[PDB]
Amino acid sequence: GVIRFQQVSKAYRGGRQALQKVDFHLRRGEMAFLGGHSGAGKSTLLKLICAIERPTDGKISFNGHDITRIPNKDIPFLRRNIGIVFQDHRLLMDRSIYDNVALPMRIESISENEIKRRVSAALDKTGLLDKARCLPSQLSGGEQQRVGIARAVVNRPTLLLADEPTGNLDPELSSRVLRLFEEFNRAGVTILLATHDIHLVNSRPQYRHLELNQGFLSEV
Amino acid sequence: GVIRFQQVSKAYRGGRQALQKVDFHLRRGEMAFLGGHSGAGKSTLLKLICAIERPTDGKISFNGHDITRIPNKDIPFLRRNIGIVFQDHRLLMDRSIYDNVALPMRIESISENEIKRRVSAALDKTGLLDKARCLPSQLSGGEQQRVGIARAVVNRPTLLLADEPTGNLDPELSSRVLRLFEEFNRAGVTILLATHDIHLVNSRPQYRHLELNQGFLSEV
Amino acid sequence: LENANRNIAQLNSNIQALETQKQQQADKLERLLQTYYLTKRSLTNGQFFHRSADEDRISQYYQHLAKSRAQAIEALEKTQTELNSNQKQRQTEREQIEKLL
Amino acid sequence: AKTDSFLAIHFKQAKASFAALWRRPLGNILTLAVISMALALPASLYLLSKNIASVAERVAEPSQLSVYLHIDTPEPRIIVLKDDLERRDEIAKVKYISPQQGLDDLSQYAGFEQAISLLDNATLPAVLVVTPKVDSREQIQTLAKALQAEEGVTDVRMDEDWFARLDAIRHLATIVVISLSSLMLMSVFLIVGNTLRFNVQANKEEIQTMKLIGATDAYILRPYLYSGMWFGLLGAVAAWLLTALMTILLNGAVEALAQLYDSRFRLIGLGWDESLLLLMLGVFLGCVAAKVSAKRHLKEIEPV
Amino acid sequence: AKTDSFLAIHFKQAKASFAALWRRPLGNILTLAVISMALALPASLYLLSKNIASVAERVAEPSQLSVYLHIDTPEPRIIVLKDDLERRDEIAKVKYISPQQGLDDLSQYAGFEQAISLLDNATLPAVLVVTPKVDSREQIQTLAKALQAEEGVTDVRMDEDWFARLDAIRHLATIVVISLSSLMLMSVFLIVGNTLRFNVQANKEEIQTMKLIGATDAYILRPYLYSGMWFGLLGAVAAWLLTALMTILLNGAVEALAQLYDSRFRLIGLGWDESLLLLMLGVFLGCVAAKVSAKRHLKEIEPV
Ligand SMILES: Nc1ncnc2c1ncn2[C@@H]1O[C@H](COP(=O)(O)OP(=O)(O)O)[C@@H](O)[C@H]1O
Ligand SMILES: Nc1ncnc2c1ncn2[C@@H]1O[C@H](COP(=O)(O)OP(=O)(O)O)[C@@H](O)[C@H]1O
Ligand SMILES: [Mg+2]
Ligand SMILES: [Mg+2]
Repeated sequence: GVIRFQQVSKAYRGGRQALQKVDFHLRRGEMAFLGGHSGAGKSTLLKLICAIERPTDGKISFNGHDITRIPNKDIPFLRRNIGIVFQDHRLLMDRSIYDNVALPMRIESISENEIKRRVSAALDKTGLLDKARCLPSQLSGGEQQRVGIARAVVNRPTLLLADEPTGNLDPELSSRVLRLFEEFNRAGVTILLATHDIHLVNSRPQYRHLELNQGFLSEV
Repeated sequence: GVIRFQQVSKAYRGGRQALQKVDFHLRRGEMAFLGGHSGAGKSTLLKLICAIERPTDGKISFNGHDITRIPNKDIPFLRRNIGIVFQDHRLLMDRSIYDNVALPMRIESISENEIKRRVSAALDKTGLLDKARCLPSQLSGGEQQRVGIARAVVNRPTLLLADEPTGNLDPELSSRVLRLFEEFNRAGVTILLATHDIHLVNSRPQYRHLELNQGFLSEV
Repeated sequence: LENANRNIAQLNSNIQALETQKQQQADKLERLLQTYYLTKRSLTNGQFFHRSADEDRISQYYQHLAKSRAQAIEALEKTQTELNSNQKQRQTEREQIEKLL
Repeated sequence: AKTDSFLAIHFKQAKASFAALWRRPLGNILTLAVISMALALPASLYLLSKNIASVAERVAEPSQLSVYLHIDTPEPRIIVLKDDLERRDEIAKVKYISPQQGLDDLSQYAGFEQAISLLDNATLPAVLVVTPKVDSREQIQTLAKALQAEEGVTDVRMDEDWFARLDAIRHLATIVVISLSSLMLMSVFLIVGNTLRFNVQANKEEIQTMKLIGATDAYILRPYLYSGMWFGLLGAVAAWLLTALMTILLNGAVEALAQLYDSRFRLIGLGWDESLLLLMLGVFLGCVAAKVSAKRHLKEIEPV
Repeated sequence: AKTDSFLAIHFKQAKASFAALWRRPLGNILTLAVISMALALPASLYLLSKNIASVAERVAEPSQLSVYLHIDTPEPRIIVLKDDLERRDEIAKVKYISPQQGLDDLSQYAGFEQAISLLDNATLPAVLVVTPKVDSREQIQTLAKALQAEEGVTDVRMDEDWFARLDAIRHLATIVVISLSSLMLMSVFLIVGNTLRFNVQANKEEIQTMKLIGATDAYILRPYLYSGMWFGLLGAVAAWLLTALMTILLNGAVEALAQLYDSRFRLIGLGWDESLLLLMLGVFLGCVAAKVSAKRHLKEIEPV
């Protein structure tokens, strides 16, 4: 599958354990919510998946390739396949929106014309094509979040990871962001959303829900 | 009163206006919620109150002293009276918790013994006396937020400003943090909480609620 | 006492020879010191590097002169010490002769 | 609410700033070493300039001419000859050195104390100094010939009088010293500022937090001032030590050179006054550089 | 997926890095000035050293061999030794100096117009000088030393660099050269490192986002390498200009001194081949310092 765990567990240096014997499987195209409490291991799970921090106990398989002991020189290639969205909508205030959204392509050293067309397509898909030449300061919060999503999804990622993307938005914009994620999933992009908002997850029961509780994953 | 506005309005350089003819009055001891939508002027209001950004149209009075054109050399004295809490719980990861909570006192160059006793009192009041010698990394999110509140309130502020203090916590810890703020208000510390969570404000109708909508303050 | 008399004569002859050598070496040292006083060549007064001269050869001359002076003073000290020791012993021999007398 | 004494806070800040240098050893050590070297080099250049100036001042004498009388010449005869020479025209002045005064001058040199004592009666010739009224070399030669033929002397000695060459060398050395000293002072002044800027940038988060609280500007500024002062003091002390270790070697080399001839020479090191001025200059430069750089970089930092 | 060629990306990075220096003119100008001065110091020192060496070589380059006979040898044997030396090959030209002639030379050296008295005729030993008939300096010196040893000559002072000796040139010059080279390396290798560390720190968020997306380390590093290379090149050019200005400044002072002496001389600037070496050194130091410091500082910056 797109990702699989085999009794993976993480123990921090202090001695506190975020994850203990967590096992779940994702099939291509599916979407998940990964609910948890104020503690739990949501952020630790999202950090583990994209290889920012290595595990200790088990093994991780992305597409049948072990990621347990991936050499540090191969991490960028793995990260190129995964798009990440954060609550903080990390954006470079100095540069323009067209530059922020184009960074993943320019990292690969792609020709300028293809970059332009692809970025225009992505911004149109997220509805920000008009303001492609403005700075992120002028945009409102929801526009900034949508720009972040576009930047994450520009490079045709196989798996899209969201870390509480709706932290800084009221429910009105929460609905719009969730609908945008649903559209991207319909396009065929696997997603693993992470949120502690029980109301939002209970709103839409179509997608399988995994609850994370004190480092244990019930998967129900 | 503890703070008063007279037709104050702010216009950004881009031409967008966060605030337009906002007028409200706070009497010592009161508490307010300052509800708003994803846009509105909650953060701009909290920035204006503590003199981080100056207004354009009206005037601001703190304790009968004009703050409209306060000279830049008097800003630190004003800020010493105001405690500020942020959603990000800005903490210095390098230093210890006892050092983080003691920074407001050391800024005034207070004797070490008084600093120790006052910091111990504050940490005991917030329930973190046990972990006064540990680093902020080891603490969980709620503990970090409580440490931030203690650091804000250590210096006996007359007015305490909170900028969505419960952004990164599930409702279970939201209740605890709100109860802590209520206890501080009972102690006699004026508070102006700011949040977009309608459920939390609707939970407790005792405190006057000010709704901020597209830069206009209904005050109802 | 008779034997000491011959030793006394030998000591007197040695003392006379030492006095002659001392006078000769004193004259030699005096003239050499006067020559040095004439040819000081102090640097701090700009007395160095005379124009158009064999600097290496003149330096060798100066070094040889200084070495000769050092040897002369060393020899003078040696001979003076020997003469003083002999005179002290000779005086003691006379004192010993007094005890015998 | 009690506040520490004015001096106590400054002393605590100075101690904390000194302790701060241990955070990053490599960068601080390298900058301190570079500061010490850049302050030592101008010191050595100035030392050489001062030595050359002293020698030039000594050589300033107007080609004074020395006359040696016979050792056995009677003292009244020497006095009469000196009076006659003074009476004679074309002689500016006459100075008479007694045999024992010359003996003392000779004994000043090392290695001569023993010989003088050993000699029963050391008798140097009476040395008389006559300063020609006209500095012309031809006049000097004519006067020397006349004195030699005066029939009351045994030898005559004349000076080199190479004033122009030494003046030109002194001018060249002055220009070189000024240029190199200016370059080194500018380099050391600018090096300090960069390190202070980097240190300020390092702790951006703490400065933001402090300014968010009602901290004053002076409180934020003081630690960097004291770090700059410590840099200056340590650099100046190291520079003084290096200057001493260099002047010892230079004195050894010059003594070896002068040993080729029978005479000896010693270098005049920097005086007690010079060291204090060096420390003052180092401290002033460090403090000013730190203040200006830190303040300029601090104006451009906003709490949020 | 179209991808740019190997050279296109490098050229774009070079142009962009050069353009980036104008974002912070003062910070990147002070560092350039410091590098220029630090590199120009040793350049000017080398220039002066080369000029004085050329003057020393130009003054005279003859070859003569001197032999000192022992004082013990009596006068009649001097003629026999002279005849024996003349008979032997490679001794075509010989000059002999009598002890009286040596005494006269010594008297002249001290400034006396006539030979000084009260020195006797045994003041100095006789000296002979032999010209080098064979161009082989080593073989000629060995043969002369062997001949002098056979004849019992006390010393054989063959002409050589007596002034250089083993005291000044052997130790002091080498120590000064090493100190100046160390100062040049440290000052350039230091300020370049600090400036690039500051630049990396100023781009913490951008580097974090770039690493998170999946950019390779080399892509992150290259812009700072090119910034350091530009720093080095511009510093070398500025140093060359500064040395040229210094030579222009000293031309008049050197002309005044050279005129007084017989040898007319003119300052000579750095050779056109030396400028290439200077630029190569500048760029090499810049690139090495940038790589090392940037990599070391970029190790400790995690994406989150
Ligand atoms: N750098 C760290 N060192 C030690 N413990 C940590 C560290 N980071 C997180 N933890 C702890 O590990 C557990 C994981 O919590 P986390 O998944 O990050 O919560 P959330 O999903 O709300 O962000 C928590 O108890 C947290 O306090
Ligand atoms: N630095 C800025 N320049 C121009 N406009 C800004 C700036 N900061 C905020 N704004 C705009 O002014 C308005 C104030 O919004 P704000 O009160 O900060 O929302 P929130 O309370 O959710 O943080 C918003 O429309 C925002 O986009
Ligand atoms: Mg989290
Ligand atoms: Mg806000």
